[PDB]
Amino acid sequence: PITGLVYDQRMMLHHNMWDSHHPELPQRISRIFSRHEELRLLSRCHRIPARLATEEELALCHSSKHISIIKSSEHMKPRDLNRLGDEYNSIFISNESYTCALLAAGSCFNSAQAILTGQVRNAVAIVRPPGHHAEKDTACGFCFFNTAALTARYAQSITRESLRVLIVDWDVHHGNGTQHIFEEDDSVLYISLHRYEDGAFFPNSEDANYDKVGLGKGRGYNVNIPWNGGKMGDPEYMAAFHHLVMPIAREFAPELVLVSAGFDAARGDPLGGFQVTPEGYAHLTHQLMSLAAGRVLIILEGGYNLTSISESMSMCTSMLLGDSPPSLDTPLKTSATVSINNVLRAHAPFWSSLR
Ligand SMILES: O=C(NO)c1ccc(CN(Cc2cccnc2)S(=O)(=O)c2cc(F)c(F)c(F)c2F)cc1
Ligand SMILES: [K+]
Ligand SMILES: [K+]
Ligand SMILES: [K+]
Ligand SMILES: [Zn+2]
Repeated sequence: PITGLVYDQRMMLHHNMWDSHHPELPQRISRIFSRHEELRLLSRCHRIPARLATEEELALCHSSKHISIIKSSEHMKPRDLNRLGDEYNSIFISNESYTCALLAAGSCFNSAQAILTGQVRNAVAIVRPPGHHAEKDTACGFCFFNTAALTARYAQSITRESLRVLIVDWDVHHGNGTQHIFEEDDSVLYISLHRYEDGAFFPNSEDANYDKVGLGKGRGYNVNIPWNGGKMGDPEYMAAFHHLVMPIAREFAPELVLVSAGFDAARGDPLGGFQVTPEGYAHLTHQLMSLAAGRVLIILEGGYNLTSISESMSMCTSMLLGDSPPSLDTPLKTSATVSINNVLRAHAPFWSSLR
């Protein structure tokens, strides 16, 4: 039983020309990689090569205009990179950004292919820039192309069009691009846990509330678990997994699980304000490994405390490799119970496991 790992230092080339201390740092991925070496997890994994996504693959989720504009940034002068970046919500661009975005997606395509051909049981993708804020038509929030959404469509393209893909997004932010891309789709179940604060937390949209359940044939296939008024941590994420994430996922019966694995809900993150521990992330991984015959791909999204994300993602890989889950600790916060109950009332009509 093999675990795959994809990492390519070329993804470090994407950088902020004017602010070498911008939190979406090149060393985010090299630090996670280094911690895998230190814990001697790297030699336990099979290395899956990176590759470039093709423009035809990008078109599975993105418009030709959006592809064309990001592609043109490779040849832009600094003044134009600044002006283009400023046209988006929270985006910086360098001449290498397009290439790195292509490498992040292609890395995940190769990992999903390795899983779906039975070459590996599961895999981890240490990639940047992130993806889940990227929309069909636009970049957003450090994301150029929606790597997890593209990977789900790539998976369907090499298997069957209706392959059931579950995307669990535990990044502290709502994946607005992933929700929108699949909102009318019953073949891709999107479940997000996120800090919400009644729409005030980035990305600042009420699209992230629990009452957005999907559209058309996708009604019931979009599950938003929004947190309000609390520094959430392990007890709250475990409760959400017990009452919502796992009963829904088991009923959906996915054939592949992608994790939009941002680590900005971790203790110590400068932006998320939450306190999920590396042991917490290990237990979330271990639970998801019970789905889809173990076919799980963990895709790095956000997370900006270099030490926290390195320890947190390494613990997820340890679980993928079959290691025993570590001990967990602290009472559950009642505001989390309020959120969980709101999602139960919104989704029990669609999911008999919640009744
Ligand atoms: O992908 C992400 N996470 O993983 C992610 C995506 C976007 C950002 C951008 N931020 C907003 C933010 C703030 C608080 C909590 N969350 C996110 S920002 O950096 O703070 C920022 C603040 C500004 F006031 C501003 F003008 C910016 F241009 C800007 F970028 C962060 C992370
Ligand atoms: K999320
Ligand atoms: K929406
Ligand atoms: K959906
Ligand atoms: Zn995030």
